[PDB]
Amino acid sequence: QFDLELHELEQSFLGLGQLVLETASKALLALASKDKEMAELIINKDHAINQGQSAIELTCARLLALPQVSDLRFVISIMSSCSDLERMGDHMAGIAKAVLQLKENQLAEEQLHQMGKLSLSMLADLLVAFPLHQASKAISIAQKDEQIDQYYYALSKEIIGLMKDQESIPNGTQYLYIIGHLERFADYIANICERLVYLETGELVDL
Amino acid sequence: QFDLELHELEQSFLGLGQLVLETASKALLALASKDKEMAELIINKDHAINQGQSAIELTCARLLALPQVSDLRFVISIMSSCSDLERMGDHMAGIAKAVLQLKENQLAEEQLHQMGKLSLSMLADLLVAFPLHQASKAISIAQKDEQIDQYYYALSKEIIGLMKDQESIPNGTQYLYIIGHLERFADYIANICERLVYLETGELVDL
Ligand SMILES: [Zn+2]
Ligand SMILES: [Zn+2]
Ligand SMILES: [Zn+2]
Ligand SMILES: [Zn+2]
Ligand SMILES: [Zn+2]
Ligand SMILES: [Zn+2]
Repeated sequence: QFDLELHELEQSFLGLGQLVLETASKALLALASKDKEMAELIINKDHAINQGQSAIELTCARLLALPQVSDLRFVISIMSSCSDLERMGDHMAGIAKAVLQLKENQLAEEQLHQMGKLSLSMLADLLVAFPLHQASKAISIAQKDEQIDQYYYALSKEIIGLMKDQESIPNGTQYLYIIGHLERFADYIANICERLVYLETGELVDL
Repeated sequence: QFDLELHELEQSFLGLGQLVLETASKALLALASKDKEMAELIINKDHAINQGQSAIELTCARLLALPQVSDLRFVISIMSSCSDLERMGDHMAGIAKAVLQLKENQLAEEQLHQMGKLSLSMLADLLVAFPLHQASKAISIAQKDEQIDQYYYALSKEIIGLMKDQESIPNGTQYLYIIGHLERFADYIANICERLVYLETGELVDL
């Protein structure tokens, strides 16, 4: 009964995570296609992720009452992870906002698509890995953040570099935010990964 | 009794936050004075912040059992905020690690000191504001993050700019990390601020 309740709580959380995977996907499509209308719908739907988090937070908080070791680590992991997920969500709304500030006009792409693709697959991997409670799949996912950081710096060096080589900054500033939003998105995934290692291990360790 | 218990839970959390304010202060002093030994003690003491968080997380989780609206929002706020605090802590250990990678040799400072000073005072303000549960003091603190972002971009443009004007990157890369650690530190403070508005308001809103 309680085990069934926890399991149901896990499904609520994956539902939320699937919702943020979809909006991340939508955010990046709105960016590739310069779809300012799709960006606006993303911005307006962000509150449903906030709402979904509070619902989960609340059934977590009440579940503690209606009690032991691994189950305690579990409910704490859902509470902590659903929060990281709404912050992931906000950073996808952030990318949608930067898309509204884009002028075309000129100028910038494929590296960004790659940083985006690795961000998405990290979350999709996490969502499959999470129900397994496998520390090692979590750890391997977290490790791919090294690559996103490399994308982050390479793209930062390039974008601001695009002033001294030849002069563009309305869009530049916007692409700086975008890559910062992806870098943060991926950092939270890594945070959810560490929570997963804590769940199997009993100790939150830093990765 | 329960109200006294919550109050005591709040003091545990401020204790943790005072600990992270101290280590942030120590991190930045270790940076100003190039004290590689102080950096090492920061790195090794990070686990006590992890430990303090788990203790708080655990008395939170158990407190729900030993039950109403504002008190529910409260315990959820402590659980969520103590986590942001250990991530703040990790970013201060991160700065300490970058200090170990610094060569002197050359080259870079005062702008960084300023970004650092505003980061610290934001947390010190938050720690005083938190027991008041005043949404407005939280909101005013969160707003100062705009300035830290401005420091972040100005210092990023400058540091990487310091290759094309004249060529330095071991240290450059390290000062990029440092300013990224401060920028993240300050972002989590803003996150704790929003949790405070949610506590008075009943809704997590995005700032
Ligand atoms: Zn099922
Ligand atoms: Zn990262
Ligand atoms: Zn950590
Ligand atoms: Zn007291
Ligand atoms: Zn910031
Ligand atoms: Zn948010």
